[PDB]
Amino acid sequence: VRPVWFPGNPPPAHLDGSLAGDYGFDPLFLGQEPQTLKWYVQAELVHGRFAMLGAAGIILTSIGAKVGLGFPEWYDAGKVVVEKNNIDFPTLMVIQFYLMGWAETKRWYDFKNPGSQADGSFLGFTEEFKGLENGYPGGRFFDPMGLSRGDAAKYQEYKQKEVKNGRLAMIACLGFAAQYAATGKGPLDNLADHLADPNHVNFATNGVSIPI
Amino acid sequence: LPGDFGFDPLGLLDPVNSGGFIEPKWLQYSEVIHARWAMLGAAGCIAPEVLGAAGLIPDATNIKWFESGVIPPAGSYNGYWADPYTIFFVEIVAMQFAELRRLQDFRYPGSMGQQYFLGLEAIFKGSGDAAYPGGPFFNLFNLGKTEAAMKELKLKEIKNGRLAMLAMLGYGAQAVMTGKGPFQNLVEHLADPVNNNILTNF
Amino acid sequence: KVKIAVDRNPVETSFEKWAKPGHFSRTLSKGPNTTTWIWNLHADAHDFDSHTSDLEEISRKVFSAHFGQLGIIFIWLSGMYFHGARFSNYEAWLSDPTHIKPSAQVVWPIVGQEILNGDVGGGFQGIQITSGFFQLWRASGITSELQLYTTAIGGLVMAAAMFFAGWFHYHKAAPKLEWFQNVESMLNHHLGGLLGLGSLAWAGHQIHVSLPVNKLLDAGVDPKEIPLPHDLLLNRAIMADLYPSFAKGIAPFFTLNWSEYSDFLTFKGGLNPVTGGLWLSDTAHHHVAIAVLFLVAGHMYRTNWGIGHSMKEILEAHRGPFTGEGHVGLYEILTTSWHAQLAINLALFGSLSIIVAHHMYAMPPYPYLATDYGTQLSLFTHHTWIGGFCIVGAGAHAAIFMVRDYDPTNNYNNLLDRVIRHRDAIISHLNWVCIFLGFHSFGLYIHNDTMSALGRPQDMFSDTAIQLQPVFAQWIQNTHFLAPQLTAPNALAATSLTWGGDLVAVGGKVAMMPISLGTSDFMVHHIHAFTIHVTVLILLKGVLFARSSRLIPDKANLGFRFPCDGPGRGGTCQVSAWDHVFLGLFWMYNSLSIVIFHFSWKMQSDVWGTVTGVSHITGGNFAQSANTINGWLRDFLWAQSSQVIQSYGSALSAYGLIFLGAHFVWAFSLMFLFSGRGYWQELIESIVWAHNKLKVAPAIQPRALSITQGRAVGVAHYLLGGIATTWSFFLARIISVG
Amino acid sequence: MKDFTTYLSTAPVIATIWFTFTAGLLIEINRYFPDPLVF
Ligand SMILES: CC1=C(C/C=C(\C)CCC[C@H](C)CCC[C@H](C)CCCC(C)C)C(=O)c2ccccc2C1=O
Ligand code: SF4
Repeated sequence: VRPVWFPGNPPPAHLDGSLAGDYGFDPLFLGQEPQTLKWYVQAELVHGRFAMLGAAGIILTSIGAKVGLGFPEWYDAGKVVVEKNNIDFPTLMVIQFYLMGWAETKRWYDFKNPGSQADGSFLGFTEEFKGLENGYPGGRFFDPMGLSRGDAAKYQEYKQKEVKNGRLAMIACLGFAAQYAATGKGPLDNLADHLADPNHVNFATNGVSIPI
Repeated sequence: LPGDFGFDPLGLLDPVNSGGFIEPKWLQYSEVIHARWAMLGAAGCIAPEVLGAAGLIPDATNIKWFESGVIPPAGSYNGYWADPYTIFFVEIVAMQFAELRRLQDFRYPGSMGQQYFLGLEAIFKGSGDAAYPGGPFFNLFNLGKTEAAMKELKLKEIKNGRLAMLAMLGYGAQAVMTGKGPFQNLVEHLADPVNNNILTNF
Repeated sequence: KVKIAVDRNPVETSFEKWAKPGHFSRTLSKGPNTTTWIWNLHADAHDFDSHTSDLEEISRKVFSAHFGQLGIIFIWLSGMYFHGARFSNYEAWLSDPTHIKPSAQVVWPIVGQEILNGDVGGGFQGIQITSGFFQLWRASGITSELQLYTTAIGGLVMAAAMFFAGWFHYHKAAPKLEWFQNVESMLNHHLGGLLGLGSLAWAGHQIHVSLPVNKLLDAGVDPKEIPLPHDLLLNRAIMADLYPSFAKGIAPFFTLNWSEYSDFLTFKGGLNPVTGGLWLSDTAHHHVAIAVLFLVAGHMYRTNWGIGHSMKEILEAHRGPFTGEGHVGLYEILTTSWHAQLAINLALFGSLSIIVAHHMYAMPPYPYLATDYGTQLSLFTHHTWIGGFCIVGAGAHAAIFMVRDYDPTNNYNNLLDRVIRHRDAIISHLNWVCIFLGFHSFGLYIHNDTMSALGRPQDMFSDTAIQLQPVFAQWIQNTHFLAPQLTAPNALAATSLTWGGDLVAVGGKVAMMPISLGTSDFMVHHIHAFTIHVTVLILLKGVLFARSSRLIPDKANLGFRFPCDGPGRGGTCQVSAWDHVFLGLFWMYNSLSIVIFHFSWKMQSDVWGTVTGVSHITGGNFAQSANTINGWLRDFLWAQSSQVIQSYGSALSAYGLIFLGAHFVWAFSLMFLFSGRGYWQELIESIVWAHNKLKVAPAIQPRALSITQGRAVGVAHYLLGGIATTWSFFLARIISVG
Repeated sequence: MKDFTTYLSTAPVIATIWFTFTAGLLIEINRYFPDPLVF
C-alpha cells in the first residue's frame, strides 16, 4: 500500500517498509539475508552521510570560487593547498589513516558485537559508545542534542529525511564528478551556463555524453 | 469481434495452446493501437501540405513531411525552437511514462488508480478492458451509452484504422518511388488518371 | 492440421538445482562417493535420452541447446570482427593487398612473447592471420574499420537475443510434440524461405553494394575515396554510370528483357585476372540462380490445403520387386529417432564441407586470395578435417540409434530387414575388396623403392618407368577443356584453368595453372580410395553388429558403450560399436593426413611458385620423387622441415615450439593407449596407503578410469598431438617459403 | 540469492577464482618487477 518504487508491482519479501527509504526496491534480492541486509543498511547510511559532506564542502568552495574570494576549484584544491602550505602529503595521509582506522574499527567491532564498545574499557566513558540502533549510534556523543530521545515519531521522520537527503547527496556528488569530467569546469559555472541557454547548454550540446 | 468478417485465413485466432503475445486479447489490442496510430499519422502527414496549398500557413512550413528531419538524409527543417535531440529526449521520457502505465493496466487492470497520482486515479480506473478504458477522461462524453451504437463506433474505429494503416503504407511507398508529396501525387493522378499512375513512374 | 502448439511456463527459473550436481539424472543426483561420479556426471550431462523418456521434453531440451549453440557462434564471430576493427592493419592491406600480410592479433609487451609481433607490412606488428578475413571483407567491400566495429556490436546483440530465446522457449513457452512433428511444414518453410531468401538478399547486397565498390577497387580508386553504400543506393545516377541498365531501373525486368541486364549478369567464367577472384557479375548470377531455385523449391508438400505431397505416401509408393516392402515405415522411423536425423545430417554435412574446400581451392573467389597460398592450404585442411569428423560422428549416432530406438516389430521385411539378413555376405565382400586395394596400392610404392635401392629404376612404376596413366581423368580434363565450344555455347571461359589453358598471374605469384596427372597421382588416388574403404569397413561392421553377432547374440543388451563381456570364451575385449567408431577415428586420421600430404606437395611442386617461367616452390620434384617413399620422406618432409627446425629467434619460433609440444603430447597419449586400469587401481591402493599413513585420505574414493574412459582420453590426446604437429609444420613452412 | 551463493560455493568455480587470483597476482608481479633472477 505504501508507494512502491515501481507502482503496480508488489514489493519483495525481505523488503517491507520497516526502514526509512523502503520503496520495495531490491530487484536483485541482495537483501534476502537478514545479516547482509542490516549490513547494507549501515553501509548505505555511512555512504549517504559521506556524500552529504562531499556536496556541502563542494558547493561552499564553488561559491567561494565563483565570487571573487580566490577559492580554488575543488578538484584542484587539494594540490593547490598542499602546495601553498609546507605540509607533507604522506604525513597528512598517514595521520588521517590512523584516525579513520581507529574510529571505523570501533564501529566495525560494534557491528560485530552490538554493545561491547560501551563497556567502559575505554578511558572512563560508558554508553557514550553504545549504539542506539544499527547504524544509529545515538548516545550522548553521537546525539548530545538528544533528538533521538524525544518524539520518536518526529525522529523516524528525521530518519526518512536523512536517508532521503543522503541518496540525494550521493547522486549529487556523482553529478558533480560528471559535470567536471565533461566540461572541465566548475559545476557552478556549468550551472550558470545552463541558466544562460537551457536551449543550448546541456549534455546534448556537449555531444560527448550522447556521442552523436 | 468488431471488424470480424471471418478474415482469418491462416487461423491466427486459434485459442488452444496460445501464449506469449500470440493471444487474441493482446492481438486485437495491438491492432487497434496501431490503427489509432495510423489515423494520427495520416492526419499528420497530410495536414501541412494541403495547408500550404491553402496558403493559410507560411511557406517556411508545409515542407514535405519526411523532410522534417526524422531522417536527416531525407532532409531536415530548421526553425525548431530547440535541437532535434533536445526535443527527442523529453519526448522519450514522456512516452515512457505513458506506455508504461498503459501496460501496467494491461497486466494488472485498474492497478494504476491506487498509488497516489495527483488525484488522476479515478481517471485511471478505466474499465476491465484494455483499448477501452473510458473513465471520465478516456470517455469525455457518454457517446455510446447504448451497446448497439457502441459496437457501431467500434466497427467504425476498426475499419477507419485498418484503412489508415493501408494509407500509411501507400504514403511510404509513393514517397519512396516518386520522392514527392502524397498530395503532389494526388494532384498528378488528377491531372492524368491516364498518364499519372504507378505505371508512368517506371 | 498444421498450427502452433505450445505450453506456457513449463519450467521455472531458480539457481536451486544449480547448487545440485547430477540433478538431471537419477543416480548421479545421489552425489559422489568415488571419483568416477564426477566423470560420469559430466559425460551424461547432455544425454537427454538418458535424462528421461519424454520425446517432447527432449525436443525442447535440444531446441534450447541449439539456441545456445547459435549464441556461442555469434559471440565468436562478433569478437573476431571486434579484434579485426581494433587490432588490425586491414585498411593498410586494402591500400595494398599485394605486399601487406593480413594480421589482426597483437600481443603484450611481456617476458618475450612480444618478439612474435613481427612485421607484416604497413608498420603493423602482429601475427599473420591465415583466415583470409581481409580478402573476405574486400570481396564484401568493407572499407572503414568502423564498419567492422558496428558488425561486432550487432553480433553481440544477436547472441544476447539468441540466448534469451533459448531461455524463453525452455522455461516460459515450450512447443508441443505434434508441433515439432509438422515435418512437411518445416521442410517447405526452410527449403523455400531460409535458403532462397538468404541467397537472394546476398545477391542484392552484392549487386547494390559490393560489385560497385569492388568494381571501383579494381578500378584503382583509393578506398577512402569511394562514396558510401547508402549514398550509392540513393543515387541511381552512379549506378547507371557503372552499368546503364540501371538507367532503365526495373521495368525491363518487368518486360522480360533480361538480355539488357547482362552488364552485371555475365557468364565469363574464370577469374578476374587483375584480381584472381571470380567475376563478381558471375557470382551474383550464381547466387540469384540459387535463390530462385530454392524459392520455387520450398512449395512441395501439403501443409493445410489439398495441394502438396505426402512424404509417407510417396515413400510407400516406391517399392521394387527384389525388395519386398520397399520404403515403407521409414516415415515412422524418422518421425521418432533423434539420432537418425542427427547421423543423416552429420554425414551429409561432412561430405559438403569436403566439397566446399574442394571447389574453393579449385576456383578461388576472393580478391588476391590465390596468392595467399597459406590461407588456401589452411582453410582447405581445416574444412577437410571438420568434414571427416562430421562423418564419424554420423556413424556414431547412427549406431547409437540402432542400439536404442530400434524395434523389429514395425519393420517386418524392409530394406533394413534384408540388410540385417545378408549383412555377413556384404561385409565379407567388403573385407576382400579392401584387402586387395591395400595390397596393390601399397606394394606399388614399395616395389618402386625396392627397385630403387636395388638400382633397377627401369623396373619401377614411374611416369618414366612402367606407367599407370589416368587416361580417364586426363580425357575428362580435356573434355571440360573443350566443353564450352558446343556443350556450352554461351560460355566464355572454363570454370577452372586446370581443365587446361593458360596461367593467371597476379603479383608474380602463380595464381592458377592447368594441372596434369601422372602415374604418381594415379597411385595416390588409389591410396586414398583404399583408406576410405577401410574406414567405411570398420564403421559398417560396428553398426551392423551393434545389436548382436554370432559371438554375442544379445549384444543389444549391453548398452551402446560397454568395456567388454569379460575374458571368457577367449576374451571379449573391445566389442562395442563405441570401440568400432574409436578405431574408425584412427583410420580416418590416417586417411586425411595422407590426403593433405598429397595436396600440399603437388601444390608446391606443380602449381605454386612465382612467375617470371614458373619458379615452382619445389620445382615439380614431386613428379619423380612421389613414386618412391624414400623420395617422399626426404624430398617433401626432410626438405620442408628446415623452416620449422630453424624458426627460432623469429616471430614464427612458436611454430617449432608447438611442434615439439605436439610431439610431446602425442607421445603422452600412448601411456593411456597401452596401460591397464587394473594396474592403475593397484597403484591407487598403494598411494592411498601412503596417504592414510598420514591421515590424508580424501573422502571421495579415488578410482581408476573405466576402460572406455581411458580409451577416450588416450585417443583424444593422440589425435591432438598429431594434428597439432602437422599444423605447426605446415604453418611455419608456408609462411617462410610463400 | 542463497541458491546463487551456494552455486558460487560449488567446487570448480572456487578452484577457478582462486587460480585467477593467484595468476593475476603473479602477472602483475612480473609487470611491475620485470626480469627477476636472484634474491
Ligand atoms: C595414468 C592412468 C590412470 C591414473 C590416472 C587417473 C585416474 C587420472 C587422474 C586425474 C586427476 C589428476 C585426479 C583428480 C584430481 C582432483 C580434481 C583433485 C584436485 C586437484 C587440483 C590440482 C585441481 C588410470 O586410472 C588409467 C585408467 C585406464 C587407462 C589408463 C589410465 C592411465 O593411464
Ligand atoms: S578388463 Fe580388459 S583385459 Fe579384462 S576382460 Fe575386460 S577388456 Fe579384457
